[PDB]
Amino acid sequence: PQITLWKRPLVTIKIGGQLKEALLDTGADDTVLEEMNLPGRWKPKMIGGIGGFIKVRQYDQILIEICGHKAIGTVLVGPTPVNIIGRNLLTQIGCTLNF
Amino acid sequence: PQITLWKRPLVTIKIGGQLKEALLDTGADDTVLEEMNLPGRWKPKMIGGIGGFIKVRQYDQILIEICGHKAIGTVLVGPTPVNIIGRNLLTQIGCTLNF
Ligand SMILES: CCC(CC)CN(C[C@@H](O)[C@H](Cc1ccccc1)NC(=O)O[C@H]1CO[C@H]2OCC[C@H]21)S(=O)(=O)c1ccc([C@H](O)CO)cc1
Repeated sequence: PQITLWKRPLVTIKIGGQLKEALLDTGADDTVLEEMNLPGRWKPKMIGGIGGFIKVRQYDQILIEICGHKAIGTVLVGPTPVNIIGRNLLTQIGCTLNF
Repeated sequence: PQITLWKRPLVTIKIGGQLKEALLDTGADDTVLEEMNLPGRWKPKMIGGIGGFIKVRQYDQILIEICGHKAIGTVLVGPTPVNIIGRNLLTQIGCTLNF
């Protein structure tokens, strides 16, 4: 589909057997999701934006479904105010900017 | 143009007569640029990111050219980690997400 940007580009995603709302964010290299208790091993990481840094947990090879498009990649879990779908997964679903 | 997301969507912008590089950021409501000198008056404003809130200078009705497309809107100036073009201007240049 085509998503205009009058409002936030929020879409439903499926991760860890759960449905969630997340931004399609071309400004994020990686995917950052709100706190959730995923199984498996992880690595600590700190990520910075406006206001400073937050501590997150890096999970690798996580399966996410975005608007029925399947993708698998790194997911960072931490106290983010919004679920953020970054470029590492946007490319996998064939997402582009156009103007 | 059509922009793939295997690299950061960085573009050249023209603001206040000066060229700069900025990131097309669909996850940003607003446009925020690093500290710079801009003509005209401004108002103190607050904006929040992934790591908290910062103080910015709000310039309204500013001429800004993005990858050859002209826009006139609000530009926030403050300690953002990188220059970001937000939806308030992406809409003006007719930018959409497509997959
Ligand atoms: C300048 C920050 C960007 C460029 C460095 C990167 N950011 C993504 C932007 O899209 C954020 C997304 C966001 C939306 C709402 C609340 C919190 C975050 N938008 C945003 O700050 O917009 C400003 C302005 O407009 C206003 O509307 C929204 C809030 C206000 S990030 O989240 O901080 C992030 C950092 C590092 C990674 C690495 O890849 C991981 O390793 C991945 C993501």
